Amino acid sequence: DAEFRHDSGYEVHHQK
Repeated sequence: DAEFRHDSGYEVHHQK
């Protein structure tokens, strides 16, 4: 769970 949230967070934080 946390891993996915963190990954998605980092990813989306960058690319937008």
